[PDB]
Amino acid sequence: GKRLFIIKPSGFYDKRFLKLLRFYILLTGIPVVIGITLINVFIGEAELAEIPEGYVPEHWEYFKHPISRW
Amino acid sequence: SGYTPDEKLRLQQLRELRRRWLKDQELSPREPVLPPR
Repeated sequence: GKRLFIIKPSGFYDKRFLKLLRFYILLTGIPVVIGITLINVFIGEAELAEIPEGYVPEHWEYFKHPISRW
Repeated sequence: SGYTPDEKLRLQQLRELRRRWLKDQELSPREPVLPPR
């Protein structure tokens, strides 16, 4: 009993902006995180090895992560 | 001394309007009408 109306400013637009920001961040954040996990698990990182004699590497063969090499 | 009769009349009318406004701030039993979540 005795419930009073609480006058507050319109909180609809601020919540709408926060929901839109979260949705549009996550829309590419979730696939990128999933793809990074799948790159790390299945492709994996490179292993340091000495250069074979007479062989010159490409300029992208000096990096460890697959994404950095790409 | 106390209020003038005009001050008394204005205070009475303002108090009546204030009490009506404060009564109108109460909530109906059906409010708030929550949407089906």
